[PDB]
Amino acid sequence: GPVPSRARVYTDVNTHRPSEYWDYESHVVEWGNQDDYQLVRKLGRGKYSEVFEAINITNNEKVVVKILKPVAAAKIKREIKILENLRGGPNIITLADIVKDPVSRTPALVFEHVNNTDFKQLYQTLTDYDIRFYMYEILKALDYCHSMGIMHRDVKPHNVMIDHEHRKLRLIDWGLAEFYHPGQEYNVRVASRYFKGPELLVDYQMYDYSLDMWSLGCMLASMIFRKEPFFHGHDNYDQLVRIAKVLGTEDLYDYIDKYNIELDPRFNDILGRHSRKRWERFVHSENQHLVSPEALDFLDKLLRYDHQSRLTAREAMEHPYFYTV
Ligand SMILES: O=C(O)/C=C/c1ccc(O)cc1
Repeated sequence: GPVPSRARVYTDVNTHRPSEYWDYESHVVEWGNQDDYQLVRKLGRGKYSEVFEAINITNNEKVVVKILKPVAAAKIKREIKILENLRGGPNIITLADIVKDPVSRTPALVFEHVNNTDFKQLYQTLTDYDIRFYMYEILKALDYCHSMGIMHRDVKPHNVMIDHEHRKLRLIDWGLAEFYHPGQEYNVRVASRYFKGPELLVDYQMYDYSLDMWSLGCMLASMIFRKEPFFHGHDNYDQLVRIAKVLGTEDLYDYIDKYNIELDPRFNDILGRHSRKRWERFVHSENQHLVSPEALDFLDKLLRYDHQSRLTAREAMEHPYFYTV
């Protein structure tokens, strides 16, 4: 069957640490006072939760309350443990408290407040310098969680909270985050469609932190080319076809051959034959000021089929693209 794969960085961070750090199931949750928080307005609902803008009435400070919908016991424990392990880390959303919601009866996570400006209005405004700056801020969060044995698995614009006025950035929603264990097979049903790495799209289960780097490359390509999303698939199968019309089919077949992966036969009548496109093909008069040889070289090293051949978050911070910043 498929050839096994290992991360080329932070491979053994979890195996050396004690069981308490990564075994979230055995984690004991130290509850806080639900009454300390007063719900002001609903900010959004999600697939697994409802997010509220709130006020901690002890210190009169704005907070964010994330009330978890009844989904699974294990997922909830995992999110708490990952947030507690990454608390204080560069650009990681700070878990201020864990209270039990009186209505829902499920736990409600309390976070610090970040004055985010809508990505739809923010992506249409970023300068070349800002893309670089914010990309470097995301990279700090990605290298920190990866160094700590954690892969986010849901990197997208909506999971990046930007206080553009204070030039603050937070990587949020660690609900899909998982502990990396070498050789462990994971669920390919992670991340949002447009940011799904080819490993997810081909059903390759032995993936790692490099999955976050492909997702970051998708975000980069959307920002520098002013094309939202960059790879616009109608479904999970058309998603792979979208990647293939840019990266080519030969490198896709080379990748599936390397890991001895069997592609779903449904791809035979839709995948076609595609040559790899040169990046300057997506450059035009409305995005050219955001594009540079450094931007294209950096993007080219993120958007690789082979999860093993992608830049790691630390190498990505070393890129000439970040010299200006
Ligand atoms: O961790 C999370 O899922 C949510 C954190 C968050 C913080 C500020 C917001 O405006 C929205 C969500």
